[PDB]
Amino acid sequence: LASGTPTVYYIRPVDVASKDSLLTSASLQSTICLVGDNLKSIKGILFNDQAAVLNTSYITDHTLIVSVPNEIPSVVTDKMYMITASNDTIPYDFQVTISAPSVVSMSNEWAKAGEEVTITGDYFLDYDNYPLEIKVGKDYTLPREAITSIEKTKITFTMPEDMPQHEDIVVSDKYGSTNAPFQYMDNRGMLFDFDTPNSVTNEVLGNSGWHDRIIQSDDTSLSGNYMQIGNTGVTMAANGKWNDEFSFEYWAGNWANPETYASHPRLCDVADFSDWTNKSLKFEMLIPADAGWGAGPMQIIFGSPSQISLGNAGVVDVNGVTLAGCNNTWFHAQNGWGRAIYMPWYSNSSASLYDTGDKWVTVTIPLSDFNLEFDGNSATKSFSSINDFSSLNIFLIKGAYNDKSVLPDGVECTPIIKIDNIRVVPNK
Ligand SMILES: [Mg+2]
Repeated sequence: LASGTPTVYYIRPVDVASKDSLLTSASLQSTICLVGDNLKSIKGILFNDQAAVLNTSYITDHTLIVSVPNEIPSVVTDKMYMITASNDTIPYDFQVTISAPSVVSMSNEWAKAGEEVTITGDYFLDYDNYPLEIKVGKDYTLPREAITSIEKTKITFTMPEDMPQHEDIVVSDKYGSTNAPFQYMDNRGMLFDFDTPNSVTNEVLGNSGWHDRIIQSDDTSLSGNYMQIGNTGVTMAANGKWNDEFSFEYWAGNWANPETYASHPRLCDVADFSDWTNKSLKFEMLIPADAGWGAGPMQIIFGSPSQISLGNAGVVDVNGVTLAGCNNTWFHAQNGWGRAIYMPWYSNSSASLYDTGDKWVTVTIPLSDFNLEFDGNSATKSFSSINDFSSLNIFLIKGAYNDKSVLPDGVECTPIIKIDNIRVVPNK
């Protein structure tokens, strides 16, 4: 309608109670107001390469109100292009604020040199004028040649031989830097690597209960010894029936009276479980392709010395706790006790054989998700103290309280689950 070249003196927000009186940037879908003259000479507006929608009814010759498009720009120039009726382009420098990268998981936090590693998250956006980078520590930057592909949710790279271990990992791009919730060869909050003696009793923790599991190392090892649940040809029923062949048990204590925990210490003394709601249980896991896991949910149960211990019942420890002794009722006592139940073989109301292609993958289970009970219903008693992380059970079983079960059946299988590097780590 109007004539002349549009100008913009400044950009202000559109709502009344705004903190800002002027904007040099704006998020997606943000409604902004241009303050210039001859603004009705504007026929189109593009933010970067994204065209905006102009409502003629709210465009005076001194104010134009437009909302930033929702789509992420593919080529970012930090300019808003105003197009006149004659298709002339008038650029006004203006940045479209995009969320910083979010880092959630790494495929194998213990990946060896040469292995294909994928980092899963969101807002991994790579541009020519501003490349995304992975920085480990303070002096190392991941070479771009190691990176094979970058998608919005996944970054894929080939692990160099010399990436710094046990250091912070930062994913940075044009829109900011964010620390990864993991480290390379992460050993923080280390509980069972089955190789290194623990810091308190100078013992390499392993079996400490009734049903001892395989702990060995061979050509399939990720790092030294691993712990194995199941074996070749050992059948797991589709209904997840009780079978101690799929139970790993570490019970604190070693038949001492009084129980000093001089042997088999409490897990809460081996690693720090304070502020557990902001922490997660992590471990690396291998399931052979020929030994898929398709039935029997994995119940990971932490317990206090009041519930379970390696010894006789009635013994008191150096903490005044009356030990429960050896038992297998504490994790199914119908008392609302919370435990995590991991079941990747159950995907969208249907059960299938889950394996991991004979590779080691890192599994993250936040301690806040230990809120189920043996039957699968929501747990009524949460964690109350760090003392509740003294013993650990890993049991592949579908529980059924009072002949009723909420967890689902699977398919009959012969699963082999190799586990190493059981640790507890901060969520961030
Ligand atoms: Mg190991």
